[PDB]
Amino acid sequence: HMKMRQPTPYSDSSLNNSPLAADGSDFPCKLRDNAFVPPSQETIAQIGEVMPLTFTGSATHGGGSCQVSLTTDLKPSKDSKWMVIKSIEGGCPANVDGNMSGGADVPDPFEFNYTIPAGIEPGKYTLAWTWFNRIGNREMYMNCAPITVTANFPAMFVANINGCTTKEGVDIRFPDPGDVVEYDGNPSNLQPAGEAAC
Ligand SMILES: *[C@@H]1O[C@H](CO)[C@@H](O)[C@H](O)[C@H]1NC(C)=O
Ligand SMILES: O=C1O[C@H]([C@@H](O)CO)C(O)=C1O
Ligand SMILES: [Cu+2]
Repeated sequence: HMKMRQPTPYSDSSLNNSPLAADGSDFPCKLRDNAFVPPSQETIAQIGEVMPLTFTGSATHGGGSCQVSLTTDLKPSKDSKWMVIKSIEGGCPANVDGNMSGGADVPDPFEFNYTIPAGIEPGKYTLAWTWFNRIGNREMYMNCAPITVTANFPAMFVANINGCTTKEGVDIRFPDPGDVVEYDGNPSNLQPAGEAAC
């Protein structure tokens, strides 16, 4: 149970910590009433700028693995096409063995980053954070935020809301993580070589 803090998600005041519905019904972005209201301040990401990726919550579930992905859709739906710009395998959204202290609203001390790469054209996008928790029930977490990019990619990995089911206890390694892959966890938790993520 975690949520993205930066970049600021759409409709943050109605955005909760819960994972996506196991049946896929609220993929993408936790579909719900008025799900796609932009925050007041525009999140501007210059190409090549190191941008913050930060979280709120203490129920870190031993970490896991995350992606950062972009779509041109400003009201994403099941038909939205996503472009992965970063994969974090292990240690996301925290490199601890279980949960942390603080409440549902605590700023997560473990912080991350992403950079818009050279192949993304300037324009408005939705950015998604997705997270596959290491410990606990097999879930997929997802929050979405508008960003404006100012002056060839894998499709998003989707699991646990379909037939692809991940293995409990491991930091998964995405089949097609892209050219920007970061390992932020303990090597002993990385999914063993030769096992598929599903
Ligand atoms: C982004 O975060 C990763 C993981 O902590 C770190 O290795 C890297 O140095 C960070 N980038 C910058 C520019 O600080
Ligand atoms: O509505 C918008 O207009 C500009 C657009 O030019 C961005 O590509 C901007 O920053 C918005 O949020
Ligand atoms: Cu949880």
